[PDB]
Amino acid sequence: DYIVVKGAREHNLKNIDVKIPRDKFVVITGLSGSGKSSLAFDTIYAEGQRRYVESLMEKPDVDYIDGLSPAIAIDQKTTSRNPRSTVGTVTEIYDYLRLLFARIGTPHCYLCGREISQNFACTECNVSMEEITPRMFSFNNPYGACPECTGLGSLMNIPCPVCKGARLKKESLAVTIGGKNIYEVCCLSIGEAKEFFANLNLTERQQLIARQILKEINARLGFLVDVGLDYLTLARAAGTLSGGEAQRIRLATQIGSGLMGVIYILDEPSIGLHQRDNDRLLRSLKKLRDLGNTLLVVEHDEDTMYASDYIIDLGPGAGSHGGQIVAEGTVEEIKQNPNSVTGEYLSGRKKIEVPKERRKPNGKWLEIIGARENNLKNINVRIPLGVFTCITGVSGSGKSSLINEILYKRLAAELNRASVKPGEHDLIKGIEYLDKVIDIDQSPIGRTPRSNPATYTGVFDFIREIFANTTEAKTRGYKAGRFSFNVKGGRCEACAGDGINKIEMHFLPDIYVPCEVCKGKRYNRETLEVRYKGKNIAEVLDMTVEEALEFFKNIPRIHKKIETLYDVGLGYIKLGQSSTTLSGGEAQRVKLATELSRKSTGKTMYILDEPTTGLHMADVHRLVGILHRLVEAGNSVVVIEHNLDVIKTADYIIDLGPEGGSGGGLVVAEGTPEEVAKVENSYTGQFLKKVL
Amino acid sequence: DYIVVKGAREHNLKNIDVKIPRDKFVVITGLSGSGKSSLAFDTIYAEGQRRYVESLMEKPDVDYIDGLSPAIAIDQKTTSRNPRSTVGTVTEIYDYLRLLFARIGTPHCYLCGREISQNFACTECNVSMEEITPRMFSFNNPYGACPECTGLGSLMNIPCPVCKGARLKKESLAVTIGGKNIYEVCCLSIGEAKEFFANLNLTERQQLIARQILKEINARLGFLVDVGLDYLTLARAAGTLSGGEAQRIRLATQIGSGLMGVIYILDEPSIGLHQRDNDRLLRSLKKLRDLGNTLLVVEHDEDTMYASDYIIDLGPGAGSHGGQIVAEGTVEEIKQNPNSVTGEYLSGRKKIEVPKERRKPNGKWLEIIGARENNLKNINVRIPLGVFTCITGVSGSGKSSLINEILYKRLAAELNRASVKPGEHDLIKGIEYLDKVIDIDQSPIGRTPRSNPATYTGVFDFIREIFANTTEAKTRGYKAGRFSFNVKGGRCEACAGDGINKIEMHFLPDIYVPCEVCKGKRYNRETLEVRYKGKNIAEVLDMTVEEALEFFKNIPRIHKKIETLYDVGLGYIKLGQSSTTLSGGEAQRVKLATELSRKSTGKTMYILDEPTTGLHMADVHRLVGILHRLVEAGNSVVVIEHNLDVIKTADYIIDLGPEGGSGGGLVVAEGTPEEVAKVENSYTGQFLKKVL
Ligand SMILES: [Zn+2]
Ligand SMILES: [Zn+2]
Ligand SMILES: [Zn+2]
Ligand SMILES: [Zn+2]
Ligand SMILES: [Zn+2]
Ligand SMILES: [Zn+2]
Repeated sequence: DYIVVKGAREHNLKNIDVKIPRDKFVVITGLSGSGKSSLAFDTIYAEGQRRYVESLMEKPDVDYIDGLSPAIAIDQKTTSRNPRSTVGTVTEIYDYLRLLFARIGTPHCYLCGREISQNFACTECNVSMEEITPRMFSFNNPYGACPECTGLGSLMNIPCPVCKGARLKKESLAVTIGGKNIYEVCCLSIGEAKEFFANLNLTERQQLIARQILKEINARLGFLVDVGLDYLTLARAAGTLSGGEAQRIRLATQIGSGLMGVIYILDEPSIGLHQRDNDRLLRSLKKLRDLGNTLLVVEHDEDTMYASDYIIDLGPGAGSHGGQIVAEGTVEEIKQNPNSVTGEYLSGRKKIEVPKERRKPNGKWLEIIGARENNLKNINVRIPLGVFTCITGVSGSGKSSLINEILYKRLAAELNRASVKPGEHDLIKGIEYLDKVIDIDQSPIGRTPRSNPATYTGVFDFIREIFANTTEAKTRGYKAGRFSFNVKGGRCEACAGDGINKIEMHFLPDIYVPCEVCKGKRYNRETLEVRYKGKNIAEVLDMTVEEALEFFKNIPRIHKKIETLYDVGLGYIKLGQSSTTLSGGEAQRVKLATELSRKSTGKTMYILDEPTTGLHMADVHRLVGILHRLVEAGNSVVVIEHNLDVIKTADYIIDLGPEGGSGGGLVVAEGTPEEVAKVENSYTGQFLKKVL
Repeated sequence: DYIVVKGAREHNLKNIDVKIPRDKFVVITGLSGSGKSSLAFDTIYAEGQRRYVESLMEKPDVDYIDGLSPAIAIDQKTTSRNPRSTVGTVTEIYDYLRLLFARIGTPHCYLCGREISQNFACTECNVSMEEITPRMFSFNNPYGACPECTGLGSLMNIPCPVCKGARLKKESLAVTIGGKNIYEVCCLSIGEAKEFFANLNLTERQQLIARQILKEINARLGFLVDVGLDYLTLARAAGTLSGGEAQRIRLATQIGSGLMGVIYILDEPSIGLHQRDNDRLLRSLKKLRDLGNTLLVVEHDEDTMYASDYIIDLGPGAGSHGGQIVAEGTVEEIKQNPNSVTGEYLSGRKKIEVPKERRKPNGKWLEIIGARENNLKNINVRIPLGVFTCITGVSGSGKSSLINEILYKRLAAELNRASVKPGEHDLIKGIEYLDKVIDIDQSPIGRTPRSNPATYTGVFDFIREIFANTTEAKTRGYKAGRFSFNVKGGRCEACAGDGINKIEMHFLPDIYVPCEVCKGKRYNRETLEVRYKGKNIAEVLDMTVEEALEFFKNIPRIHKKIETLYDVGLGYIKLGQSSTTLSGGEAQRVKLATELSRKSTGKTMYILDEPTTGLHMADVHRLVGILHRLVEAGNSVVVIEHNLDVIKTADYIIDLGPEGGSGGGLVVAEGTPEEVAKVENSYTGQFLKKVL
């Protein structure tokens, strides 16, 4: 009834031992980069998946793990996959729909529209119809798929002109239940479908024959609604879903499947979700646990902290300062623990203060006219310039589509001379007030070891210049470009400056090993002979930000950029770390530091989509400070956020809704957080009223 | 705490409902073809595997399954796979060996043979050695693999001339523990390795640092010994193992892994195992269950019946007569059940009687001189002709290698003019006494729908002749070849007589559907118009053996072959069933019926390797009767068997041993079962003494 891990040394874990209770709601929390993600995914998930797959992932660095079970990890890693999968097929409701239509589906004629009762054919059009079977309605079999598009619904993309995307031949679409065929039922929203199936009128024989199928369909639709996805349609392709929607769909499917004795590892399931759905998500998590499963949730939400059975805290810091287990126990024990950051923030010792004065617009506005892409109901939006603006709303209200595909693409085309197709809108006025646009996300800053934070921030050029300015370099005639591994002359010839080699085995994938000639230093022996203040290029690159802050104190220009890197909380990282190994948070922080370093002209706009992904409360505090500094520098920041801590500090809030899917697309409230809180018919205002 | 299956209709299951208790030793038994294999593998294993894999097999025909967990199926389906996997890597003992050698391995010089203590290098040969790491001993990484063969140990096959199959560079092989390096340790038998590690002398520091690794290695070797594989070597390639050895190795690995909350489905784990190892196998099964797992064992052994917690019986017959659940409960309840075949055989109501008179050799013998392949110790074996002979012995005693690769290949080369390489032997005398050799196994009788039991037995030609002899065929001028689907003229042109079509989907594997023109009848409309005694070719092919027995009563020649097919217990099968869908038992029975039908010349030899695979007690009784009939016909039958019921009826027994691996390869006892039972130092004799 326990999971015992001894000597976990994956990544930055400091050889820790942990005992995780089984069949409980266990939450792992800590600072970003503290090693919680390593401890969960790289150790427990990897071992649990390997021990099951090998009986039909790399082996983690751990002494032994006991009391393990097969592990399933749910994360935001959606893929396009295939066009043959939709929401209904993924959630396994299309199969039950096919069964129901085979059982009680009313046959019809696709030529005359009459009814066939039983020969099992019409006497008017002389058309013969076989007995109805569940496989007839499937679009993955030759018996039901539309022949032109072989059931795909599109041609490789344009809709199939025959079925108009119904993916089924005209013969199958004639069978209707309650006035709607299978495609028209699949075209309804999930809540609409649940209401439609709830009040269906049936005969005694039909009710007897289709009781179990109706019960299963109702249960699965209820699970989907409870997960917080009552605006989606069953016919929507699974490729077009976002990360959070895909994760919640997978969660609902796992709940509905009924599998038991499995360890579930969840990577922040509450991200991309409005605050009003937290209770529903927590109840769904508890329902999944009640089947006889163990839940490991990597979440930083306060409600998740309060709704958990056991909490494991990692820290105290991040990177080299993390990797330990500072505190563990129930929520009260965590709060009572003096040396826990999570307890410090929960107990109220540290908190984010509501500003007393807020910035005001200076008469410069960016107005969007006739925005009607996706579910936007032809609205006009005014975004003030020079202030911190937050875009809020329920899930599926169209805030993401509006912001991204009507603002970022249009501004990029207008200013950066980009070639992209914006969304359906009339025009935007106020573009002349800006000079450039920048979008910051969690995408990697590079795909090659040649790119590291030192080069990305531009401090490497100054480092090379000061290295070449030394007496030894001047005596030897070395130039500034000599100390760069991207050109021939100073880099190691064997590895071409990469520092690694590729070795191919006969029956194994290519393996990368450190280069033997340069020992991974990526520099020639002659160039490494030059030492500035007792350190060469290799030691300078290996140095962390904290060490480099003290090392380069004398030089002001380098010190400014190093301090900028340190302010975003990247003091634990080293300048020479390859961009391949950086995570999403590290890349985002590097981008933010680069933007802070540049001398802003006061005519730039920054767009961030859920910047508080995988960020602790302290990380959120630091990010809020950084964003406010960027705004005070003279630029404009627009953030799509669901976090109330970030929202309460914004100078302007735009709320979209009032619901999701086709029920949203309108503007509910706008103005300062107090003005939004004054609005009664707004969930964001209702929550802000309590928060303030 | 239960598994509930409702409306299982896979294959021949008659819409049954079953409740399988969880975390118990449950045995599913019944006649061959009764649907037990379907109910287990096609339903429970398929659903359990699908519900786990889809979250990262075809969907069975079942209403719903409740209380499911991820399922792992262990069966005799060994594959060559890759040459990079051995016994040590599969059982995960090589990793612990590498760890132990990194910890306490004594370094050495590969040039002078001195010892290195700490610079960490020798001062004589001036050879530098890095610090010892666990990855250094692995042959799957560039750091330790021999460079010529990249760690494979062979060249694509001949051994690598550099490492001589050690798979490691000469630097790694210098590190020795207790006078043996890693390869020499891996070259020992499992029992030898356990004894070697048990009495290893170590210092206090070494014992402190290597306690856990030694404990784990000892535990895993003990698991391997308990499974009944104490003769194998850790360096043996996993490709060369037999089905039973691979299954038992997988079982030992699963026991050692420690995974819990998994449903294990085993397909007759006791096959290919001597009777003396049944207790060890049962104890291992109980140990695997005690970890918190559910066991579903498809076994026909009496000891397994008596050692189980719950028994599920399927029947009453096979094929169309099976698919139900005749009885269930504990062993005593099964014995008390009047309508259970398993209970009928357990209670002693039905049993196989020991013959009172046994056949005697007629002076004709087949002698093998100088057989020394594999572990055979240059022995001479005399096999009498004209009697029923059984080859018995413990696992790994070399009976299979001897029999197959010294007798079947040699006889095939001598008589059938086959081109194969026999094993290492001097010569065989007595070949002139035989005329032909035949080997009967469970391999399929064909890979195409064109081959069915009717054509295999040769009765289809007679059926076509009598069909063409009818008045309508004579009037229409139809020939005998017209009623054959293998030639043009009578078969359907669309499907070319196959009766199925191939349809390719854009993103799906090829799907086979029945042909629309002929509706799967594989014949032209004009040819189907000819009816003999009110039935055409399609109905004749669709008819089962039982129906055809009464239908063709008037014709004696056809009736003889139909009765021959019926006598092997294939009365439930139909003449038109494609050979692709036949199982191993069905194919073996078809081959036996074909051999019985042929007019034997009295100079034929039949070789069978474990014919009682997947056979119930009644099936074993029928097979014994069939084999005795074949012997009485005038031929010679040689069977490699581990079943005592078959053994006690044989006229001659040859016992090999006395142990497995390098400890066997000799002849222990020979003669009639009583003579063998008289031998004290023979396990087969010891068990036969109690059986008789
Ligand atoms: Zn009609
Ligand atoms: Zn179409
Ligand atoms: Zn190099
Ligand atoms: Zn030496
Ligand atoms: Zn080699
Ligand atoms: Zn055809």
